[PDB]
Amino acid sequence: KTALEMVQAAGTDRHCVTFVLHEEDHTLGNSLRYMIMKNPEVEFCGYTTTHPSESKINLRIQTRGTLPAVEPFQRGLNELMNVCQHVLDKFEASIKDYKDQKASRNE
Amino acid sequence: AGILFEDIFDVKDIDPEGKKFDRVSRLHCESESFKMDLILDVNIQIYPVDLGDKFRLVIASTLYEDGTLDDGEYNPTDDRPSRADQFEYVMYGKVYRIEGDETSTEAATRLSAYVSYGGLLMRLQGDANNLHGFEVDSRVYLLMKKLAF
Amino acid sequence: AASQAVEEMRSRVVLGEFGVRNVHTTDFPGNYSGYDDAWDQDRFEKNFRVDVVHMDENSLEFDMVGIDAAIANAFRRILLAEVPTMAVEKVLVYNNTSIVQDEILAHRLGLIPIHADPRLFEYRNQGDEEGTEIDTLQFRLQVRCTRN
Amino acid sequence: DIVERHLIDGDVVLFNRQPSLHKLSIMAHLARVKPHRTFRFNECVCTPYNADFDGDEMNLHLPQTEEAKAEALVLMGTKANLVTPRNGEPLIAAIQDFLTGAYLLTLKDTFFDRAKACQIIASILVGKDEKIKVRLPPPTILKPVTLWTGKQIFSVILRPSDDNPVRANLRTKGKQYCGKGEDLCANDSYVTIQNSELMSGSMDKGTLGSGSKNNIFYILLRDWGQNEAADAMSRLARLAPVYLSNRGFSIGIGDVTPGQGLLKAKYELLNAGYKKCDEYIEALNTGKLQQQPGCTAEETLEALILKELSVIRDHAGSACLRELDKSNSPLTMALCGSKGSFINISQM
Amino acid sequence: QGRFRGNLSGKRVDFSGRTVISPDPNLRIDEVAVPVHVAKILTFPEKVNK
Amino acid sequence: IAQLRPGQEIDLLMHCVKGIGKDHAKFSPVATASYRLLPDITLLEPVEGEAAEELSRCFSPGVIEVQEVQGKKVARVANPRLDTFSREIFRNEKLKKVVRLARVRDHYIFSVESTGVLPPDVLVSEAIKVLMGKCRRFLDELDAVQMD
Amino acid sequence: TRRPEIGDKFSSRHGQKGVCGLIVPQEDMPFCDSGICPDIIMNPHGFPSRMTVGKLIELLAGKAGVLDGRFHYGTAFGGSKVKDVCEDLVRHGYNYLGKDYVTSGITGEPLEAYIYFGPVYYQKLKHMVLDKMHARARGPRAVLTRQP
RNA sequence: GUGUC
Repeated sequence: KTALEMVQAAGTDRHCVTFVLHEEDHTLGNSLRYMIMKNPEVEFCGYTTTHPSESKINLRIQTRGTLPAVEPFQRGLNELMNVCQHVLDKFEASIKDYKDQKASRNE
Repeated sequence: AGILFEDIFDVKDIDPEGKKFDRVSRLHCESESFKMDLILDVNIQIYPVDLGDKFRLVIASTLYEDGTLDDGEYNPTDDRPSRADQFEYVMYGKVYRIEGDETSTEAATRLSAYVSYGGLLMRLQGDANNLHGFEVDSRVYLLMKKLAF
Repeated sequence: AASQAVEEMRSRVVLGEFGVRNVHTTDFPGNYSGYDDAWDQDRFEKNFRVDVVHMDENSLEFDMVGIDAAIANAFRRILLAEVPTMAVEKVLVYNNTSIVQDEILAHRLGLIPIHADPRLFEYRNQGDEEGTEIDTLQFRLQVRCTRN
Repeated sequence: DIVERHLIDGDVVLFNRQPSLHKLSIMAHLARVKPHRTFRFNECVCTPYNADFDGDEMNLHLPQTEEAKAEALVLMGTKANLVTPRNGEPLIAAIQDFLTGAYLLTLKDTFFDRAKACQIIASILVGKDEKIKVRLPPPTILKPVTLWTGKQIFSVILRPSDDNPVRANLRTKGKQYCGKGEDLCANDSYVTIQNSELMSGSMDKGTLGSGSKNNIFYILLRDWGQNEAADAMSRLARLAPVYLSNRGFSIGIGDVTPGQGLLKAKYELLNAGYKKCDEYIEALNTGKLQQQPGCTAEETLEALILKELSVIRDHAGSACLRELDKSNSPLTMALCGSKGSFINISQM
Repeated sequence: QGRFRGNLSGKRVDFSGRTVISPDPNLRIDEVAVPVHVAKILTFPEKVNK
Repeated sequence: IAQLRPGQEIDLLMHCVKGIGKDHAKFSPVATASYRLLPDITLLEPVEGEAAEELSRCFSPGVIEVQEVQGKKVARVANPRLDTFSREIFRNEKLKKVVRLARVRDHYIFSVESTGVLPPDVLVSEAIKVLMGKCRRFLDELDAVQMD
Repeated sequence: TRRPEIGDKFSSRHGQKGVCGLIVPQEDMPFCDSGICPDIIMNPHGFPSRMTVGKLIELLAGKAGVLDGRFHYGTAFGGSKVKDVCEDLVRHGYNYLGKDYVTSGITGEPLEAYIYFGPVYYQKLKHMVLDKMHARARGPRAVLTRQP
């Protein structure tokens, strides 16, 4: 199967890279563009849908200077993985403590 | 020090024809060193200018004293201490429509200059020799700062 | 005086009689020339918090502090579709003697949700209609009307 | 060996309507297979066909011989046929929604940031643009906030990159020209594009509208080649609508509501009009109303009170404009000129 | 409904169709979307080169 | 489901399979998935008695409490949470400069309401894992891509 | 049995006919506060030229009725006014005329301007695209003249 | 003959 493709610009060899993601929507596009805009080494980053009856998303990444656009992608993706991991870890403990406290105060 | 123009202005009128926008307003200024009419638009939400205030206006290029002229502007990088940290309002626009005074049909020496900061208009009038540079096509940075005394 | 309205512009969102100002979320590096924000992960961990307001039989109300709209909207979007569950797909009707349509009956039966744990069941391969034991649940329905 | 295969993408296929009056009612486009079981095409080319998009069923033809496949591409070409032989005005510029979006984008009131600018120009690299580097123009106002100006977003459609040699130059006025100044206007209704970048003015029905001269795409096609006019017509249809959808444009019943200070303004007019018109009756009965035109008694009375009724409506409509807000959706559409006019506002 | 401008002028064509139109602002100026059901019926003859 | 009469019979056998809500609406595991920004009501000047009692009625009940203490009839914000935004303060322009409505853009109130298939407190915890399921599957192939 | 698709003609019972455009899933179609999604998106650009004011009044009356719980009369040269109905829409807690605070879904950001929400009686018409669709390459010909 | 553009 085809997960992701890479389209590099004719002029810029490793400065303007467009990743083509298959079978995805604006969910992973907006979170990823946020995570990459959090990075200070990125100039232009943006996702767009090819067609509403399709599932191909073009996501462009540009870095200020001479730096490949593949590293910030995985960097932001791992940072988002850690963010959701921590969000789940805190939510589980909050739910647990609230539930045990409610059960205690009820009976 | 590539200073194209610098002076101290005072606001006489502000937004005379009612109010149309919610973030931009017209400004009418005047000077004391050289007789000149300066009109520009500034953001009220960011820079809340009021009536009867004195500010300092500087039009120049090449913020950094080190470099001759640089290629691209970087937002957080501060390699060279520029003039923007000392002031409090920065714009980057270009000049166009170099025309003069048309009221005086015979000999006059009053020249005007129009600048467009990507939508916001600026009109300057004044002496011929006071305007030393101000070429037809020039990328110029505007610098404004409040002077409260 | 103006710096205060500046930090308040990005913190809270003002509501007017017509139109809403300060809508876009600006907390990225290079935007503001007074502060710096690149990741601050360890600082973000101590600023984020979750609370539970109300928890009912089939409704949960919770609160998230210190988070943007992007990941929250992603959560809300994937809560609907990407979370799988079980539902009726295929229907064999033996003898339909009534007024309702067979297609409408199948649609209304598929609209019926099922109290089952979808974690134990697998995902069906590309295609098979015979039905294995691990990825298909059988249900029977039979009723005929008689006089009293 | 002759082989007949199915319709593939990249075919010169004719698409037209049945009520043909002019010669631009039939055109040839490139075919595209899409599984939705319906005909789909761009809205900009809807004016040549004069479709209404509610009950229209258009037809489609397929050339069979290779000799005719090349003749329908050079003569009946969408890029070639953009002006009409009747007068010479460009017929394919824009429709109501795109005009309204382009007007709301450039208002000398919109202010973006570094992040939203990268998203508005993110929906513009979709086609032959993936192998093209896009540039970020220098920001105007950055001492405090480094925020972006919405008028510089619109200048990207003209010059998307550094390699594209597009240098447009237009200087004209709008439909709301206040006067008393050529480019120091009060409502900024004066467009001045220099070196393919917007300097002043807001885009209205007279600048990029269909059925008008001094048009953006028209001047772009006259100065440069015609291929650059069609590549920049679809870039606007992908930039304006998404921004308009994310901004929010709506109309309710609160928009059209009479002001309390307006009800007594027209009450005076109606009372004075009635008091003045109901006098000419007994004036004619007594024998009066000296006549300038050669006519009969009832004819002069028919037009003497006909000008008394239009004054009430005109004065009411003119006093209503000072009573409305600056965000009224019907008034906004009237100022833009997409679908509506001041007559409809004064009538509603 | 004659033979001069009814048949000779008319001469109803083949390899054609007609369908209701719908908007799609995701194509170019010279593009049009054709359903696959119609594309399967229509055929275009061409000779095989090398 | 259906209505029968004397002389009618219905017999069906349905198959239940696993699916995601993006395929069909019947595979939606949650009935309502929504959130709300935290409200904020900030007063500017001290109000008088009747103005306070009239402002208490302009809002939803239980927002602005009128404290009457021995000389004063002041208004006080106690709980702005239970307040549906109707912005009815701009109806009468008599006060018009007493309230400021805002939304704190780091506070989110999520209210999940499940149909009854699974507890709603587990749906949010599963959505977090589903969000990273793809962030991991993309890195899985990026590993092989950068391996070359 | 048929389902609505792209190319079907619908009406608004107010002289406003149109074919369907894009079929949008539920992740889009923003909710305002409670989680109510737009069932059919209407364009505000066809209102001024057509000059139809009864549509907004009917929407307002229908919303007030479904909130209160009684049918509102809308007969010609009478019925109900817009003075007693809007003051009744305040008792519940909504805005008085038409406006609500919406939160865009594709981005996750609020909308600057307010959107007009409400229930409307729509009707489905004939002339589906399923029957208004024809294509022919080589078929039968007439015996008098060899023509389609 | 009816219905739509």
